[PDB]
Order: sequence, then C-alpha cells, then structure tokens
Amino acid sequence: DRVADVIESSIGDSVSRALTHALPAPTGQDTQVSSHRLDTGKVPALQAA
Amino acid sequence: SDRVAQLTIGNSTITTQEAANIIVGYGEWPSYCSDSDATAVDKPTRPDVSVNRFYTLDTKLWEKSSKGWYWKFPDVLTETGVFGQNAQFHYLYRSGFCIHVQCNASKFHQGALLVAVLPEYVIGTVAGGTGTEDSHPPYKQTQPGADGFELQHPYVLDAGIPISQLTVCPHQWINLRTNNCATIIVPYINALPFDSALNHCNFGLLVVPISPLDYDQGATPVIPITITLAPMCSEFAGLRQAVTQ
Repeated sequence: DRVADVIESSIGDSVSRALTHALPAPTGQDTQVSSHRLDTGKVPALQAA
Repeated sequence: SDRVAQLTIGNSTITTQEAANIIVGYGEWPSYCSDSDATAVDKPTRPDVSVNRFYTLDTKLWEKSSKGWYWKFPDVLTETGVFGQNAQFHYLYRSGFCIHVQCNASKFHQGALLVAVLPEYVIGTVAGGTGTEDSHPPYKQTQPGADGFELQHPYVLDAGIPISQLTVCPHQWINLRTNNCATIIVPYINALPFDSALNHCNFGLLVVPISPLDYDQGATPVIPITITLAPMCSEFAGLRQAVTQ
C-alpha cells in the first residue's frame, strides 16, 4: 500500500460506533429539592419537536 | 403537681386546676412526614401558628337521662378559620390533634364519663329492625359536622361492638369526685402518608356517661360539657380551587 488514499482509507472498519450506552437502573429515579428561578437565557420549558 | 396544668400552643392558652395527667395515644407524638414515606413531588405548605391553635366547637348539656355523643375528625374543623380554608383549598391533608374536654360541678354532684378515641369509627344501621332491609345511614349521621350527634344504642356503640371494651382505645375518665377535665394527644393514624380531608375521617371522639348524673333539688341543674381541640403538625399539598362539598 503506497498511494496515500489507501493508507488514509476508512474502508474495512467493522466496529460499530454507538452514541449511547446502558446504565444500571433497578428503581425509579429520585426527586430533588428545587426553588424558584427568575432568569433570562435558560428556558427548559421551550422545546423543538 | 399532676393536678395543675397549662397548655400553650399558638396564641391560645388553657389553665386547669383539677387534672389526671395527659395521655399520649399509642406512645407516640405527632411529627412530619419523612422523605422515605412521602410519595408526592410538590413541596407541602406548613402555615404553623395560624392553624395549630385551640378551637372550641359547642356546649352540650348533661341530663340525668343522657345517652352519649360523638364527633368526627377532621370533619369538625373543615369550616373554621384558616384551617378550614387550607383544608378546602388543598387536596392532601395530614396532622395530629390535641383534645381537651371540660365539665365541672360541685362537691355534692356525682357522675362519670368515658372519653375515648376510636380510629375508623364506621356507623351501622338497625337494618329496619329485622335485619331484612340493607339500608345505609344518611350523610347527617356519618358526618354530623361541628354539632355532633347523639347515640341511639350506646350499648353497641351504634356499630355492633360492646362499649365495655372501649378502654382498649386511648381514653380517660371524668369523675366528678376527682377531676373535671380530660386531655388526649393523638398522632396521625392512617395507612397512607397523606389523605383527603373532605372524603375521609381519621377517627371519632366518644363521650358516654357510664354512671348517671345525680344531685339533690336546690343545686344547679345545668351541667354543660365543652370540647376544645387543636391541630398539631399540619401539612397541606395539592393546591387548586376551593371546593366545599
């Protein structure tokens, strides 16, 4: 392999790239203490479906 | 020392000079719900001094031929003050209670009363007198309000159970020879951490004269009975509109 198209090639990569992974979860998630918020720039409610 | 007592909670005070100690029901004090027991996510409200204070409901006259009376909790306080407003504005409710019953006479009168607290005091009917009719008591008898209701068959406690075993419940006596008041402290009793104050009644208060009143002609013939109570460690959650029914 001499030409610098075969050396740099990604052909033959058989490993699957996974964006996510599994985590232990035996019980439901807890709920923590929260207070009031009055700020600009943070909008958890506004979404984009 | 054990005869004189003072009870101070909120902006109200009670003083007595003839007492027979204080009963703490089931050996437990009222307290707030812990994180392990709690299920709802929203934080509750604890108005404190505005709801934990003494309330007096009404005065009932003791006659030579009285049967007895009973009240339902917290149904008595659902229309009285800030406690009533909070109870009818929220969905969930929890609290303890402190009950004080007063009745005084002279040194020439005699009598005796049994003051007991029975959780989940369900009321039955006489089934038409023959056991053939499957009737149910009206809403007036089940939840009489702050005026109470008078027993018809005190021997069976209007529910088919003997009165002679009512001492298994937290109780005191008012013997006109010895004392003139009874104090009982009740924690929150339920199989759930929170419950509705408009659909469920936690317990009931019974006042039954076991030994009849007697006196000679010329003495005062009017012997009243007064009930005073105060919530302890009240909690509310589930804010919404105000519903009364």
